[PDB]
Amino acid sequence: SQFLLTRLMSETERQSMESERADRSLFVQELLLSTLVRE
Amino acid sequence: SQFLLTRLMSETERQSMESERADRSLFVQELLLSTLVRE
Amino acid sequence: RKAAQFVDLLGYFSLKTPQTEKKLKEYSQKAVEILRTQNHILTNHPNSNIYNTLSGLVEFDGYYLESDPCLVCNNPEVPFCYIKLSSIKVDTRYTTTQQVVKLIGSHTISKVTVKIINLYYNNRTVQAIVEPARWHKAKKVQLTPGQTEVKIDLPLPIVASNLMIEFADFLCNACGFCKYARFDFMLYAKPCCAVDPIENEEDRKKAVSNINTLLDKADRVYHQLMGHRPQLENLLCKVNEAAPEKPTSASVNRYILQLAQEYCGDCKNSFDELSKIIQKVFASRKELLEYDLQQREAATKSSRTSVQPTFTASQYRALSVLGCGHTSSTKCYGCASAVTEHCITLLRALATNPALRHILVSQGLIRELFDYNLRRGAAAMREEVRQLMCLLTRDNPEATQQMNDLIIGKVSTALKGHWANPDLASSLQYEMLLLTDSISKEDSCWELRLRCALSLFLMAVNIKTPVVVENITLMCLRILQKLIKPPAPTSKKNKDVPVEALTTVKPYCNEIHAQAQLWLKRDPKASYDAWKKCLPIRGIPSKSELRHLYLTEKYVWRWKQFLSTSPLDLKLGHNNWLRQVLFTPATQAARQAACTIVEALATIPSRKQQVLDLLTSYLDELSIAGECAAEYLALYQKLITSAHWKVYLAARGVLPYVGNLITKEIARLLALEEATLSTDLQQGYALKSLTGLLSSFVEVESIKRHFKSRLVGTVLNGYLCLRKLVVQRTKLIDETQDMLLEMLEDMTTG
Amino acid sequence: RKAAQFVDLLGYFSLKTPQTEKKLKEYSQKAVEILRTQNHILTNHPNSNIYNTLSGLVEFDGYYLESDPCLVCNNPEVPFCYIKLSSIKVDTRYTTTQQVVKLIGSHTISKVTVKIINLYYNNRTVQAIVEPARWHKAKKVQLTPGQTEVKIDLPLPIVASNLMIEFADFLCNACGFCKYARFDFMLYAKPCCAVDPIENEEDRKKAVSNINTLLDKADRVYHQLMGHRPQLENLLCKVNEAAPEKPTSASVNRYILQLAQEYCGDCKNSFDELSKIIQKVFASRKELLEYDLQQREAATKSSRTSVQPTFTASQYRALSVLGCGHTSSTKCYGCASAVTEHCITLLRALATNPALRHILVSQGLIRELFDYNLRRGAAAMREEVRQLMCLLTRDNPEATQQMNDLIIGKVSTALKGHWANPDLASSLQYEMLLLTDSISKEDSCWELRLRCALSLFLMAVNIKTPVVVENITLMCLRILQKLIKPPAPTSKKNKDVPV
Ligand SMILES: [Zn+2]
Ligand SMILES: [Zn+2]
Repeated sequence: SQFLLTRLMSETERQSMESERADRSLFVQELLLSTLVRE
Repeated sequence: SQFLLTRLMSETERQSMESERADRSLFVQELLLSTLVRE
Repeated sequence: RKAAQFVDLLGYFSLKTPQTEKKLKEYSQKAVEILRTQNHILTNHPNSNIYNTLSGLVEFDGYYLESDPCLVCNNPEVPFCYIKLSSIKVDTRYTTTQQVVKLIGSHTISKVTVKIINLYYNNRTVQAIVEPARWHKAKKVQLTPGQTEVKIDLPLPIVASNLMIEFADFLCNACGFCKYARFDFMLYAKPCCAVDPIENEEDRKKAVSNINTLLDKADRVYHQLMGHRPQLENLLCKVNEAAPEKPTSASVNRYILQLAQEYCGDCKNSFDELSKIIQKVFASRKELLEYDLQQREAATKSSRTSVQPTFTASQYRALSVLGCGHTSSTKCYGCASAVTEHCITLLRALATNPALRHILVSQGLIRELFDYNLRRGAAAMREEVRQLMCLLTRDNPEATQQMNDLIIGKVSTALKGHWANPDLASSLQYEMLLLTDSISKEDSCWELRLRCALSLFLMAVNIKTPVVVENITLMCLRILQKLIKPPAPTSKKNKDVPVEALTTVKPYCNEIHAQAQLWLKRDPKASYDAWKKCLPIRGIPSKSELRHLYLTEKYVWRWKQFLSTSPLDLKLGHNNWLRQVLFTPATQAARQAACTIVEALATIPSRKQQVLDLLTSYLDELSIAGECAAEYLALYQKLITSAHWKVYLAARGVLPYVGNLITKEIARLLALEEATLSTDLQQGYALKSLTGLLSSFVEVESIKRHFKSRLVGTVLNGYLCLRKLVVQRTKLIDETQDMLLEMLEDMTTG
Repeated sequence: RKAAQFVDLLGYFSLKTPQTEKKLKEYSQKAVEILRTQNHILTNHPNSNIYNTLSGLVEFDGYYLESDPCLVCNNPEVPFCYIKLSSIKVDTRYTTTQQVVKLIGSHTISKVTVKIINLYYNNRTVQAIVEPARWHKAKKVQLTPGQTEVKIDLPLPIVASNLMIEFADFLCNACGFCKYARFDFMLYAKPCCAVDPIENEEDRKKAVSNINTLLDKADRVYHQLMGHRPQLENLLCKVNEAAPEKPTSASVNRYILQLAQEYCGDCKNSFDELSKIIQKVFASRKELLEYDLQQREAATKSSRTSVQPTFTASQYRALSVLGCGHTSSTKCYGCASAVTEHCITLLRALATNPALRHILVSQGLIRELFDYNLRRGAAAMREEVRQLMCLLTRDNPEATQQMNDLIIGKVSTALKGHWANPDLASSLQYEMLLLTDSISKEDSCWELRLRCALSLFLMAVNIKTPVVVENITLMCLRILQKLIKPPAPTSKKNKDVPV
């Protein structure tokens, strides 16, 4: 516990991060559906 | 011991085979010496 | 696995019957198609990963992770055994002249021996022993008066659950004690899976209820057994990582212990219980079906208009319950493995016909065997497949080339990324074993196999990693050693002469005609036959004749040189792979194999001089590789056992070389002693070896007389410096000091 | 392994001190060079194959197949323990007011608790207890009358083999029975490896002879220990084939059981005996050198013309026997492993500075970590190496592309020949674990990692082999599932609304 190197976020950035996570999720859903389209 | 498929040389060919073994041994000796020659 | 005798007969008949080539092609196509289908089934099996991982860690008999139980696999051949009647006895009753016994279950009795009579039996389960119409007679035996042992031999084994013994002609009704005699019973029996017979409607209803209960229990046990698979795959994933753990049967990895407990402990028990319940269900189904068929036939025979439909003998067996319990499940791992074994055996038998061999190799069998059956199955089948692959290439240059290409490609691809992963170098044992097996069997395609072995050797001789030295260079060195030193002759005319006197050609003294660089590139001008054509045959006199031979040889050689391929000169380079191999610390067997190789390379004095020159040049490696040189020295001291070689080496100036090496490493010893206090358990090995070598050089009289005036200074300086040692002293340094003092006193007597 | 605190402080100081870019470059080069050299030592080591294969089958503490014993690995920090005197008592004598006891060996006593005085000790081994000038006083104690337990404390621990207890102020001379009181003795001690001192010339000859005997015994045991290696190679080769054998602790493969017995049973015992003998030899050598140094200085001091050579404080420690037993062996597997661990820890500390991160990735650290330290060491070190590899690519598109190229190339090459060898698909767990770890942490290069995952998924989704499904497709499906369904929001205004 005495090791120094072992001991090596706001709310606005939290809402931004949540919205970005939702956007990335939607993009991945679209990407996955794009590979199931009939050729 | 009753299986049929498990139960599947003269002296002249014996000396022939021994001489051929000697020749192959000599050839391998020469071929191995040829890789140690100074470049 | 029941079809061993069938495939045996099939292979024998196919081999002994002479047949047209179209039929041979059809037979080969059939065998190969079955083999391919079984291989495809094996590699894609849902449990293939689990079994393949478990095979190398635990010892298991069967495959207990199968959804559909296989009748062939859970019904082995159980042999008859001698059982006491008391051991299976549960309930008994006695009367004036009869005895009634109930067993714990049903048994298939074959013979009854009584040691000091009418026998009845039945297969109806009752709870009360007390509970002439429900007994079946089995055998009536009369006894000679005064007889002591009787053997009631039943011609047909009886399936019985309750027995009765009645004394028809010559007992306590409460306790059964008899004062006339006391009887003991033996049975030649075994457990059997059978049910009570059905005779009326209520028995049929009870049978239906019993079968429903059995199906429920089987479903429960099956779900329990299948519930173990996720845990097994989790433990497999944790084992595959192979992360070291810190803490002699308990020192094994805890995950391996858990895997063994999970598979051989619980899955096995659940499989056995499921097998028993499945057998009971099958017996009940058979009994019910037989009763239903009998009732239907009795109902049909009552009508007169319908005529009884006759059946041929085979049709009766097909229709009756006789042909019902001999079929294997479709998705069965064990049965597919058995079919693969039978395919390998049949193909091995077939391949002894050269035409069939050619057709088989044209089908593409070598690659299928290489990809799939080299590494799958028991050790015996693996060696069997290696034998078959060697046999398929017995005298076919194209097949030999194809197999060599597969082996070389696999080894090269593994060796490319060996630096980043040692598993690649650790998973070539079967390829190298195949190469060893193919080479060890002499044929007319030996040159191609030797070329493959030598190419692999020269490619991987300079890699210092211990895994490559243990797994590639060692096998190639063993192959080379087997080829260099052929087995001793057994013929009567050659029972004494050595292998040196058997060659039909005599190599030139100062020239080497074999050229490995062009040979490895498949140059027809540097082939084995071309090389043999270049050497003079071994022949089976006055001064004039000797002179004539001298000038003829000299000027013929000059003429050949003027015309010129050019033979190589016997000038051995001082840096090669030989120094690397001779002193490798990865493994001692590689050093021993190289030592035998170079010992055999030195037979004719012209090559011996160069070999000794190179080995002398390797002298400075004693200090760096202290104990690892133990082999090399044992070769060197063997090669100079004769005096004239020692004198020749002295004439080249090795005594100052050895003296300088001794002085230098003695100075190193003094410098180390002055500074540090660490202990070295190999200290003084290089000193001891070098001083012993100098003693061996000196003992002969000519060199001792000549070379004393230059060596006394080094000897005395070394002796004094070693005497100065006080702390970094071991036994070897003491022996070196003694031997140096002995040399000092021997030198100064003149 | 002694240098944990040093590298801890070094990483902290390098991180806290703002420094120019040339110094940062020098520091990064030094660390990476040490890591590279240790990796090269470990891969080519003669015992590398044996230890690497044994790690995944048996559980062992140390590496017992080493030619030169390592003092650092042979002398761990043993603690003090409470030992009753009668447990180690061998010979005893009682007299009217004194008691003499001999122990089994030499012990380092720290404090003595006596339950219901003058304490003497010496470190000379004698065979007869009957056998004031050869005793050393330790502590003189006065007791209040009626005291029952006295805890005598020795400010400096004493290395003693024989003890003596005297009653200066207030027993049977035949049996030692005492009627007044009963005494029991406890020691705060631990075993010690030390030899008798040298005071004259005959003792020097005795020491020399004993050292020679110890060296002979050590040589014999060393040859016995090195004789086990070919058997280990034979068993290792038999294990590698992994041929099924037909017959729950005894249901394991018999070859693995034999390997465990050969390594953890006999090699361990031989190594322990060798370590004990080496420690005895070292102690005897140190005693002999100290006596020789004292004799030489006494001889030099008698001459008058020569001046005594003054030494500074560091020179005295360098010359004397104080700095003599703290060096590790040159070709030591355990010490090289420890140095690689320290390198990984220091580099993980260093990579948290973006400029140092760029310099480190410019040195070529990612490929060295990929080829060598992904699959070597304990589980914790492997996870730490994965963490460092992920951290080095936190916001570097080129580094992320390079790592993705390495992963994709290895997976594709393994999957090309998966039909003929299942281990190819079974030896990708660390690459896929690396990909999972990199994706799970959110950054600005998520698109490249997702592209790598999706490419690997579509490349191996149509393969029916169970090993590919369990080792490739399942991991990619889990990555895709994690990306599709992100964790529930934690912000107060989004605590209820869905994704
Ligand atoms: Zn089956
Ligand atoms: Zn160490």
